[PDB]
Amino acid sequence: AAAQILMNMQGTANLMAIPQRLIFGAKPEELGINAETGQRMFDAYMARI
Amino acid sequence: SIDPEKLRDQLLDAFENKQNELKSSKAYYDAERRPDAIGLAVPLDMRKYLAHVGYPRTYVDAIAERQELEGFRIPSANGEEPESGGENDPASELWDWWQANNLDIEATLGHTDALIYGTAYITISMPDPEVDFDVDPEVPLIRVEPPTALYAEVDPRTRKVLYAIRAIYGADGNEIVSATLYLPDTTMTWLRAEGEWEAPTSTPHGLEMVPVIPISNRTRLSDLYGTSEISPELRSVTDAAAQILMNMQGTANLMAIPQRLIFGAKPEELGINAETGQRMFDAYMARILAFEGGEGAHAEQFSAAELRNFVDALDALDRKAASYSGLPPQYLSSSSDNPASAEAIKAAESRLVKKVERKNKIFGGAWEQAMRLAYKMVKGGDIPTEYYRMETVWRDPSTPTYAAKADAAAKLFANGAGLIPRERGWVDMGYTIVEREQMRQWLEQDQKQG
Amino acid sequence: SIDPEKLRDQLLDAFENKQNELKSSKAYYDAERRPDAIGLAVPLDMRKYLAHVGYPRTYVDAIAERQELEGFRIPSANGEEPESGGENDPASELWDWWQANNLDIEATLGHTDALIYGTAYITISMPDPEVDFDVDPEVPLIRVEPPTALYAEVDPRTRKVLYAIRAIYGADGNEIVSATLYLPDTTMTWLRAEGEWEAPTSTPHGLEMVPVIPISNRTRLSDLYGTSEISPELRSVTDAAAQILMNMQGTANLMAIPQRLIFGAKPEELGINAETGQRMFDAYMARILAFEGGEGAHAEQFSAAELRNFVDALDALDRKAASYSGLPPQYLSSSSDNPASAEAIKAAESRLVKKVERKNKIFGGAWEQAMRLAYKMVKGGDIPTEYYRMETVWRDPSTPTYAAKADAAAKLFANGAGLIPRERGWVDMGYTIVEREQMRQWLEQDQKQG
Repeated sequence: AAAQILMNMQGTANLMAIPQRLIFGAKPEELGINAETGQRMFDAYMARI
Repeated sequence: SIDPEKLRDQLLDAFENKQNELKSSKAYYDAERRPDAIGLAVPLDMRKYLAHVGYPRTYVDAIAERQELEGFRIPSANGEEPESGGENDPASELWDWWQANNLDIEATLGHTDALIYGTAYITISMPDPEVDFDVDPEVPLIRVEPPTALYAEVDPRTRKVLYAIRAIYGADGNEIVSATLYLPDTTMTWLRAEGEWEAPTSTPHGLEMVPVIPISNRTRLSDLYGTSEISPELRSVTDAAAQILMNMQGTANLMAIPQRLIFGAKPEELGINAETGQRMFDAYMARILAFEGGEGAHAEQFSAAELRNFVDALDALDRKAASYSGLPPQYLSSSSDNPASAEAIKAAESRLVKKVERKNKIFGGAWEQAMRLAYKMVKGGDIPTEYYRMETVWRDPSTPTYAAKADAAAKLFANGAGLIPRERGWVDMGYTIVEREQMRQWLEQDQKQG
Repeated sequence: SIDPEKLRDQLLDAFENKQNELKSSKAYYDAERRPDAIGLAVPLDMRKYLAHVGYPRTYVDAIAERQELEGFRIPSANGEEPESGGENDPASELWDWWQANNLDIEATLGHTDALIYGTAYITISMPDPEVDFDVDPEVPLIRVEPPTALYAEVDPRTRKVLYAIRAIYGADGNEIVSATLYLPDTTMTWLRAEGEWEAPTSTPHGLEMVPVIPISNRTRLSDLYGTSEISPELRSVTDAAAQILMNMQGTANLMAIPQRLIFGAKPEELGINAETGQRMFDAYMARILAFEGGEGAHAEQFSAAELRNFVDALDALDRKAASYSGLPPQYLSSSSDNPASAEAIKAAESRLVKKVERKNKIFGGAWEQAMRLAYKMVKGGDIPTEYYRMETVWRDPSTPTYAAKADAAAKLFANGAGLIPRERGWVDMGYTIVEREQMRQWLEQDQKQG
């Protein structure tokens, strides 16, 4: 029983212990997604609005 | 009979495949990049920032650190005297060879090799003054070899070694620079190896017995080769804790800060330079930003991640790692409380001290078996039967509590009138075999006075 | 046999190759800038503000400062001097040379470099009155040298040094000013290596051994050459802490305060100067700003980032650095549970104290051999066999607790009617071998007066 709880808890930290961030209404083309890859590079540093 | 040049190659291939198991245990005691430790949430360009964890090293140290040998006890000869002391007793003879070889250094290393890898090898050999020019030439050379250098076939029936090989590498390419075979009645060494072999430098010996004795970390009958002490439970808790550190560190680099956003604003109204996609916000405190209404615009932020939502999981894995190892709770920093009193200390390490008292017996068996062999080497004849009954004497592996030992022992002895003979009090105080053999003189030098 | 001019060039190449490794572990104890320490969330200019973390400095200091040698034991051929007579005995003979060379100063540093880089060397010489001064001409000149200035190759089979080179740089000139090559048959030195490379001064010596011996931090028999005490395990947490600390230090400049916004009127209607994009909000404390507020205007703010999200992660990493190093929990400031009891101190010290006793043994094994070489060099004959049985005596690394030992010792001795001889009372009370042999004189003065 404790083996199962430990394994779920460990897996949760790999997948689910982090908030997941969504944007609605935004057209992928207006956000400038590179359409053959599906990504664009968010430069993350400090307070960039 | 068996071909010794066949045995050379056959055992060398047996050893060289065996080393691959040992690398999987080395990789916990010193922190290599284990593949299972990588925290999966960290993005691929940050996966190089490895988190390392000290549980396996801490556990192997805390056991092998407490162990120390005081001396050898051989039971009394004809008429059964209390000790044969001062008259070159077999206890002081075996302890002389132990001192003269610095085995008080080489054993405390070699026991860690026996814990990490599950085995270590005691080689017993005649001095060769024409080859090693800085040892006492009267004393048998006893030296400890790690399982990354010596290998032995053990007979599963009698548990004697059948034969054993030793090999070593002399170059950065790790080509063998020499190899040595130990056989029931001889040893052979090839002075160069792995192609271009030299002639076998040879030596017969008087024994029926192969001159290598294995220390092995046994924990059951069967299991006879012994095991790493870094058990599968502690391995899995080490790897699980490493993963959670990587995801927690990679969280701090990405999500400890709330990501600020604006919706409904045309970037060209905000004055974004279209080439860079950027505008230089003026950053100083208490600036108020002004915006035009745009679409009917508004601001919003993604939250930070709560970093402590990993920390209140690591605070579980420390308590697991404590319970699966039996360290005192404070060694893995798993308590706000700490031992206030002598009895709280004696209770808190009650697991670890018995783990160590168990290891003292299991390695004691190998050190007796080594010294009985060293006697047959140097004294040449068959062994006198009291040696089959010898015992290693180890330190008390607990933390010393001298004030609570002293006002107990003094109260038992009560100036000779009390419950114990004088020199039982000396061994309750933990004075070693040598310390007690010395105090007979100082006591006599005080007994001259009045 | 071997070309000495060749061997000098060859060993300078081998010596420089070692510095490429040592530059990586130096950088943790000196806390130079490291690639892994930079806080990734901090912008490309603010990455100048490094955040050096002191765990390696702390952990090596807290070992190297506990260590102290206090004498030598040489178990005599049995007689009226079992260990000493008080003058003209082997124990005094070595302690004279230890004092005359100030090795109490030098070897305290030598252990530090040996823990940082993983090894350091003892070089033993006769003094030359044509070259060296302020040393007693009849004692052997003993120096300890770090691996940043000396390299020694080991025969892997015998585990003894084959040859070694001391390489001295011209300080800021970044060039070798002199080099000295030690052989089993001789030393040899090329007194200048800047401008023209000068001819060698040889000096023969009577030993079979080469006159250098390594101190090594060898934790385990498989570590055939010494290894740094600043383990990969502790390096990872040192660098991980620096990232968290630097991400906090960036956040405390940009993000610790809310950012205020207004979404209503156009800049010209807000009275903003159109050229500069600013107005002087005359913000003395009580004043109310008023706005015409067209098209359903509103004001709002992005939150401050909660800096305690990073503090929770620094507290977690401090609990880890305590657990890996085995320092007392107070030395990391990791928890406030100050051990306010005589026995609770022994508990909190227990793992650091015991670790230091193992470093004392492993370095004591080298300091024995340095004195065996020094005696063999000075007296010329092969050494009396009791020097192969020598033992270094080290000061107890536990914090004094003088009053707890004091009551205990007096309770045991009981004005001479007690359990132990007076002399053992002094040993357990922790006075050094020099204090013991000095204190005997005052006891004779007191008894002679009555």
